[PDB]
Amino acid sequence: ARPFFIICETPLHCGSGNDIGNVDLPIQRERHTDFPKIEASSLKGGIREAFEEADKDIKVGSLTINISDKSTISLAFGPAGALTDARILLFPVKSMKGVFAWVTCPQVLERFKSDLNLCGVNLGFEMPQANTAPKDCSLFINGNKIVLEEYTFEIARDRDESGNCTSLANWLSENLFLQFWKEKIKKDIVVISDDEFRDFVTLSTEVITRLFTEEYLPTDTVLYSLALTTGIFKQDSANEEDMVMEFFTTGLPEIIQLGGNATIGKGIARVKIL
Amino acid sequence: ENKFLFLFTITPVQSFINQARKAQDLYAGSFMLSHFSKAAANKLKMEFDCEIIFPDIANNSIPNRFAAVVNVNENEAQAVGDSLQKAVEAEIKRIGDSVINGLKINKPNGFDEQLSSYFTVSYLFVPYNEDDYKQCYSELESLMGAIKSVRAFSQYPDSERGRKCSICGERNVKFYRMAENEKDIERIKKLKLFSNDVYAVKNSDYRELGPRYLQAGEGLCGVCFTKRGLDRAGIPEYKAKFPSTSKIALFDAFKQLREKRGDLGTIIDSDNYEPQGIFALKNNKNLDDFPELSEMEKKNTRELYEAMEDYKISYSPYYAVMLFDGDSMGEWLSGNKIKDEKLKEFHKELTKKLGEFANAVRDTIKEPLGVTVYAGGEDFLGFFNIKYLLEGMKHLRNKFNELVNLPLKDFYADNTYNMTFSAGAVIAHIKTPLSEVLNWARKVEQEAKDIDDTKDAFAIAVLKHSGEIEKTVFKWRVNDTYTTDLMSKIVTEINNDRLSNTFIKKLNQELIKLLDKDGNYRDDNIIKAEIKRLLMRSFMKTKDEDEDAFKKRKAETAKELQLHNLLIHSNGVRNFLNFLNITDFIARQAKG
Amino acid sequence: MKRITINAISLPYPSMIYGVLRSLYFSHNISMLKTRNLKIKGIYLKRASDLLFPVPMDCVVEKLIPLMPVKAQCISNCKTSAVLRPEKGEQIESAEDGWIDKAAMEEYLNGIYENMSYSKTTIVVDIDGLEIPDAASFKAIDIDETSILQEKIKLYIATPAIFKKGWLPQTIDDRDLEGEINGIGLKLITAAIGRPLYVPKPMKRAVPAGSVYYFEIHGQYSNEQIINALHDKAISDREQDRQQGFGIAYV
Amino acid sequence: NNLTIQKSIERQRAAFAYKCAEAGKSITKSKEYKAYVKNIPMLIKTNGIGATFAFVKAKSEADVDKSGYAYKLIYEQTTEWLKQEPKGLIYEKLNNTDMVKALVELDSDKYRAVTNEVLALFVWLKRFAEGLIE
Ligand SMILES: [Zn+2]
Repeated sequence: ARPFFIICETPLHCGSGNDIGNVDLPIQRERHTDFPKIEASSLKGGIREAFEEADKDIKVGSLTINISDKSTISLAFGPAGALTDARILLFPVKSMKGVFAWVTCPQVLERFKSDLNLCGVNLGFEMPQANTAPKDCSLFINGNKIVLEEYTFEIARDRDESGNCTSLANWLSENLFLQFWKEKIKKDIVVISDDEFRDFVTLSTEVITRLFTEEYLPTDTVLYSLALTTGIFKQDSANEEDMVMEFFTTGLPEIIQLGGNATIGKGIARVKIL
Repeated sequence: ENKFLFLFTITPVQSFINQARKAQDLYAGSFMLSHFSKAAANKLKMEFDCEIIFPDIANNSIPNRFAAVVNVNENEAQAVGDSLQKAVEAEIKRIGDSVINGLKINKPNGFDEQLSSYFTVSYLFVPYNEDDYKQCYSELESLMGAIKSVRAFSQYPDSERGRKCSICGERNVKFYRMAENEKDIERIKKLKLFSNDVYAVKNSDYRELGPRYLQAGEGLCGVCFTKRGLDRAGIPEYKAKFPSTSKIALFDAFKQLREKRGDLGTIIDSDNYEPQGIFALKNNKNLDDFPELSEMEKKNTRELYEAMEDYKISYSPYYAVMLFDGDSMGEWLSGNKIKDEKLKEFHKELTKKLGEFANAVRDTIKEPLGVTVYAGGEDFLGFFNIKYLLEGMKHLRNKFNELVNLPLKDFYADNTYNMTFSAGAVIAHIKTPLSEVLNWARKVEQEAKDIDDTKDAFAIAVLKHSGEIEKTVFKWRVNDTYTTDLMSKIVTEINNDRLSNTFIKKLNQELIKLLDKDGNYRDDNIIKAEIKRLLMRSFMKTKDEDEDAFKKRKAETAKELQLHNLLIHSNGVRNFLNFLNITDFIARQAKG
Repeated sequence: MKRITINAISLPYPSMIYGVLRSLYFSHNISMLKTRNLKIKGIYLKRASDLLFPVPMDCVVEKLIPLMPVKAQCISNCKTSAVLRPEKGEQIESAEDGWIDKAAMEEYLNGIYENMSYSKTTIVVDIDGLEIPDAASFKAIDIDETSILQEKIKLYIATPAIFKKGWLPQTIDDRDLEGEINGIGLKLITAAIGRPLYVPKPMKRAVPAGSVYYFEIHGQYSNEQIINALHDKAISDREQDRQQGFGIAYV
Repeated sequence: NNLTIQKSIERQRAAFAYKCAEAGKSITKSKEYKAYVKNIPMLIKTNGIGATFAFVKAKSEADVDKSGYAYKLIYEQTTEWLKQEPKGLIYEKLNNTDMVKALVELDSDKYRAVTNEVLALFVWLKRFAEGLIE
């Protein structure tokens, strides 16, 4: 399989139906932890919509065709294809120094390490412990304290680059981006305690009141997913999954549209393959 | 010995009734169970010598179980049970045979093997020594509750190979209708049904079977079919036309229209218009989805829609399912809370009073209020239009208290006791499949009984689109005032443009940030001040009122809602927030 | 005895496990084209490091109370000649979805029912006679003989079973509840069965995980003969079904 | 279980704000205090915390019956909060100097943290003052 990490460019809003709470158009959430997620029935639909609309020529296996081929898309992935649910890995929160800081709990990092190991990736460093920050962090006022939103946290910086937090930051910077965002992500990555993480992702989501209130995910969010593999490209035979995954990786465009309200520019995202 | 007690029962009660897709199916299932019970009872009463204890057979909907005081020689006793079992089995077989023949359709194969293994009978005599009713009843009930543990069933035959039914998932489809997918084919039996003998018809060919008895690719078992074609079963009592779930939500609009037009009534009661259609035309759609008679049927539906749009009669797409069962019935009937030597009389008195209450409940609940699927003894189950839910709940509780509890006060061991019941209502969108609504309603009803050892509480819930619910649990009385009374008062104030609902959203936003993980903010002063401030801010001034009287209404109204008392007795803060949210939702789904 | 350990409220029936295990084998040996030695010997569902057993229905309720057998003095239509009854009268509500002492249940099997406190997520399986890749995620390990250590004895049912008559061993005869299941004879005296489950293939009715059967030693058998002829041994009616793993029984 | 740090601070802000509102209502000119507590956030927005609190100090009146006593009470109350709320950012200075003097010898980051802290306190102080005083 192949981990492909989605990053948002404009606020993303997937319809979750209706509610009798405060927000009148919430976003889909995990059924038992309230972490946001994107339904596969929408991710795959959007990717197919991108494919059915794109037009270019790729080279897979031996021959060469154009991804607009109705048969190719109809067979490879869906009319039932040889080719999960979206998960949240980073989240932005306002800070007094640095404008914004990314925060992730140890539980999400453990889930991430579990998810990657199927693909064979071996990070090689133990995930960072809770309440830690990189060596060159720029969010610290008075040394031992950071102020996210209007609250104060206590965090200890990693003395040397050998530590877990610095290694995770470096690996994320290198793998996640193919310059400013790369330079920043290696410095501003905080790891708050698990319990405090749930509060941010529940009471820190944009709510634009157009009378009723909608809800969107903040821009600059980082999400990850898994894509696994198992006529025009029939070839001698499908050598393991090397055919379908090759087609998928070759064809994946750089900009995709997800969620509703797309007529007013919402829901644009960037797709990259690990 | 020569004197014996008795207790008859039919096993499948909840699951069997739950397996329904249309309200007609649920009504038919309840009716079938009641009919078998009454058949057994009538056979016993009119042949041997005996007197019934629990259910007054004269009632309309007897429960699944009943007792009696039968006197016979012990040697012959075992025979009677066999007679009753045989009679009930024969009645079931007869009803099935009548249902198949009613439509004059050649019977498929496998019916006799899918209708004669889906029920159970049981009974447990006990010696009676006419000196301690308590001991004999306790022994009988314990033995009856233990005997049911030995569930014996017969395995399905090897012929079982099918595609289920879209109602059950445990039987072979013995019916079908050919959808639009294929114009016509015998391959449907070959591939789609994967079976040999399931009689089917073509989507275009509707002569033998009318629309009511199937739709699209709707599979049905033997029982599912028997439970829908009962209109031709030939039983006089059955009501031929039963309102559907969609129709119930239209109870108010039709009533409002009739007061303005007279001629329109003739079609309204004719049952000649598709009920779910008018909802489609509301959402800017065409009638091509549902093929109909077209003998001006679509014309009549369009006329009704145009008339209702013209008269400005707004209707909502939500309905409500409410059920309630008496609490602590086992202790009450067991004599643990009755005078030392007056249980035998108390049984008959309570049975008579419960029969009277059942008749009263049947009489009061009618259109446009709702329909009573079945109401007998303590139990109950019906549909309510969302614009009359609270009035109905209060009326039922008050009538129960006035007709069953207070009259029996003399028998109670201590005058401070009371006999009450808990209730649970779940709102849902008409599009939602009915089985999930019923199961959720049962769950909320069973949960509301767990508020405290005293019970005497009710629960309301809303079934969201995703599939989760938000509930509120409250006592029936909060300092000599029904809680539903306060809910109705708030709803009426909000609907009449006299109090904006901005004091619910603001309060939700403000008090969420202080709630712990489970939810308990235990500082009274802060919350009381917040409630007072926001409520007094929320009021509005009517164009008729002056600038001097407004300061009197603004103060008197806040003394009626009694928000502080609701908060004190709310057993939590998130419960109070959910209570307010559900009140706002109900107020929204009404006209306002 | 390679006991797999899969990762993600009801533990699926053994029928689904067979299909998943078989399907994985073919995905790596596509040339095989047109498995017969695959036999299951138990399915467990532990969300906790200790394996978890279902709560037997013979025990009724925060704590559990033990039932006892008593020949009734009533006239009824029950098939069994005896029925369970609590020793002392009280409010008896049968536990539903209860999970027996995750490891202390052995005391329950052994007869030590002192305090079966129990609650009011990964799957495990037992395999043999096949080789599969060493790695819903799943993993494969090895083990030698590990299992639940063991004139009448009960018979737990830790996995759904599919009999022939429906609720009694095919050897057992309805005439007098007499027969011999898997050589070791017996006679039926009582039972406690939960709501049957329904489970191309032909649907069947299954005894739920938690059923308890009571029997009496039919004849003269060696303690070893009986002690090993049933314990952890799949008890069913059809040999084909026995392989699939229907009827995991304890003694 | 223990409460998240995101709420252990709000549960303190609200309590302190309510106590301050009651203490204000106690005095003989509660109306003036209620009026004054509704202007400081706007002044902070328009000018800045240092100038706002210098001006507040300017109008302080010694006697407890004078219309300006409210400003002195506000000075003292907002001095108490800054000792505890920032968790030691500006505690070391207030111990031996007037608050305004300290509030002009800080860098930019401490200045912005103190500004946010004061605005967060006042959003609750004025919220309770609007209620408990009519
Ligand atoms: Zn069915």
